[PDB]
Amino acid sequence: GVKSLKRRRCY
Amino acid sequence: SGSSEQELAAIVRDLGCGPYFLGTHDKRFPGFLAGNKLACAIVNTAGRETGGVHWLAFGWNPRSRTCYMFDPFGFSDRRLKQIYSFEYEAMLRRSALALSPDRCLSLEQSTQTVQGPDSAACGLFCCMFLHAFVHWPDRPMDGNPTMNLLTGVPNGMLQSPQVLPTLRRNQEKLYRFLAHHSPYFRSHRAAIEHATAFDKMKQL
Ligand SMILES: *C(=N)CNC(=O)CNC(=O)[C@@H](NC(=O)Cc1cc(Cl)cc(Cl)c1)[C@@H](C)O
Repeated sequence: GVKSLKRRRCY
Repeated sequence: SGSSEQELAAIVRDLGCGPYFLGTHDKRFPGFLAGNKLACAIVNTAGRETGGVHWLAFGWNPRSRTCYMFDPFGFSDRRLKQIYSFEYEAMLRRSALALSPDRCLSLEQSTQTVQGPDSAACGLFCCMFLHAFVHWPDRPMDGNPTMNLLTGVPNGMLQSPQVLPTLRRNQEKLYRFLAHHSPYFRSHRAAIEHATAFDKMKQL
């Protein structure tokens, strides 16, 4: 499959 | 030119996504708000008024509080905004506020293209990622029986000759997978294959 990037987003 | 919303809705159902599917939308898709369940959508970069431009897939895994964003081209948010005038910050805000206790979510997205630069199969690769998403929502981007069939290559290499044969093979395997699991695809195959062609943008 595809390589991926995981980012944390707080609101 | 490409895939219509009716076409994609029928394929998504054929792939076993139906119970979790939120439908097809333009850039004003609200997000995952209804409840903290396994969910997905197919979203266009443009508003309905333009007629549509590019297809994207969004998944929500409640177990990890992850929003998966699949662009067949694996562009970055900055690059989706430059090229397609598309941003989905408000969507991630409405979702994290309505579904997560800590007001935080994890945003997981591809860094690699599976699609050729001239191809019109974006809607179709999106159906395929959603098949991988609904069966393996913990590991959907790679390492599962559906996404293992495709070869992701770095996004920065998208308009290079060395990767064209890898991306063409990916398009051939996209059709083989779909013909295998989707009666809608089988019945409309000649019209779909022609309209989503690997070299379709060069033949408008
Ligand atoms: C992919 N690489 C090629 N591009 C496309 O397949 C894009 N196709 C579309 O947008 C279709 N449009 C519609 O189905 C109408 C529509 C537009 C918007 Cl913004 C949202 C929704 Cl839900 C539907 C195609 C027929 O042009």
